[PDB]
Amino acid sequence: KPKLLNKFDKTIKAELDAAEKLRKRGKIEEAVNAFKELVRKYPQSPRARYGKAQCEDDLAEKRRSNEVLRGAIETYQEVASLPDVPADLLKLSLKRRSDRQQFLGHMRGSLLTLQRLVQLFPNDTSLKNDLGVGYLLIGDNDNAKKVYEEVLSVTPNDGFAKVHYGFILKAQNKIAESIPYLKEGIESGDPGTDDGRFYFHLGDAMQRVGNKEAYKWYELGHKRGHFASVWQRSLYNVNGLKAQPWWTPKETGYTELVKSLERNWKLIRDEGLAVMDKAKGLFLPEDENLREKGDWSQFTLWQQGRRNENACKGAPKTCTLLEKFPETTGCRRGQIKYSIMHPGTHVWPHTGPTNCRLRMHLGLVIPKEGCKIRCANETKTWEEGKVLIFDDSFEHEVWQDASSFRLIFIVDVWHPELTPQQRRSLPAI
Amino acid sequence: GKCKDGLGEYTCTSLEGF
Ligand SMILES: O=C(O)CCC(=O)C(=O)O
Ligand SMILES: [Cl-]
Ligand SMILES: [Fe+3]
Repeated sequence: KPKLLNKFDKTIKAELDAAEKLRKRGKIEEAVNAFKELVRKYPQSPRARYGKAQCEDDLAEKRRSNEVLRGAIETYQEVASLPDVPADLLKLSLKRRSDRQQFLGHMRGSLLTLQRLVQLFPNDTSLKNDLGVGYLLIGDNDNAKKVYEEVLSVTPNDGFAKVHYGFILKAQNKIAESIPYLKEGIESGDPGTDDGRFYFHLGDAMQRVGNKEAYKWYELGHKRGHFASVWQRSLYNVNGLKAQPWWTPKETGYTELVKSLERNWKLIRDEGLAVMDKAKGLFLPEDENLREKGDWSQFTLWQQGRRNENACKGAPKTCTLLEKFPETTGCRRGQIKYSIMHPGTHVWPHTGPTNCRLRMHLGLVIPKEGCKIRCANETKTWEEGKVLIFDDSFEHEVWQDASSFRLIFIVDVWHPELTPQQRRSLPAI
Repeated sequence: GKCKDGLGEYTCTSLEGF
């Protein structure tokens, strides 16, 4: 189907096919030497150059080598700099270049490549959609929003653009405005719209506005394989882990950690209160748009399994205590943090990102009435000096209607059924 | 930004190649 051979390349098609046959047969080393010979003999051939890049790409996969892949990324760009490159080949080469740049985490480099593709092919709407993803990956929602507005101005029923536009609106707390874009985009069935993120945020947007249809989308997302259950909607999962909203210490196996937290809870409390009194700026407001109303801040000692040294200057005894427990300090998909919540606070129903952690709450200052936490269908309360444990990959919700502040200590642990091999290799969250 | 308590980011992990 695609036209990849320019005038000269058609005259050397037999040599180009022989080299490509070696690549398809998995003889990568012979293939790179065949294409390097073609690039030597025909230095202007775009197909030979693209063959060299594809072989380096395959070699990077075989060796799991970032350095080899960086070579491929340069050769893909070289294809585009050659004379008389067929449009189909030019697009394929730069699209793979951007894709591999993103794989390596070169998000700035990928963005430049995507911008060049849109400049070269101004009528290709899918390339503009790819550029919007480039901005989303780097955290530039404003430019991403502009891109999808450009896409929807010419192709209003592009479902890929709709779900991404709706995602951005929702992330900007434009909850009502995001629902039709997310809903119409998923319903469009366009490639790229059957994605767990869009089911996740549509249902949540509906919940925030009181739309009872929300759980019909959770059930569908579960039916389509995006969620373990309609209750447990985390998207960064290891399949097969024991799934239940509430856990006892004995069930987790981390009874030594729990005993230490409960025996020593007052020192943890006292350091948290001292920061509240003398270093209040270390408590940072929650910034994930999870509050309907109220005040909620956190003072984080560990995140992604990394100790915050300056924070531990503010709670040195607590940090010294916790350092004995790698099941939490090494949990690279969790945090260790103080969490203060004040009256008038309602945290929206929401889900954490991963089923790979369990979340412990140690009560430090708990008002007698007005504070409670729901996980799945069960609501509980904290007690000073006592640990609660829940799987925050299940939907959970918090209320603070007391007449004074509520302070807890949050300690994430690896899910106990994750092997040591999984705990060292899982990407941090 | 990072997904700490929620799942609000487009991606919650950072790509580092192989
Ligand atoms: O109650 C708090 O302080 C935080 C509740 C919550 O959403 C969580 O711990 O994941
Ligand atoms: Cl215990
Ligand atoms: Fe939460």
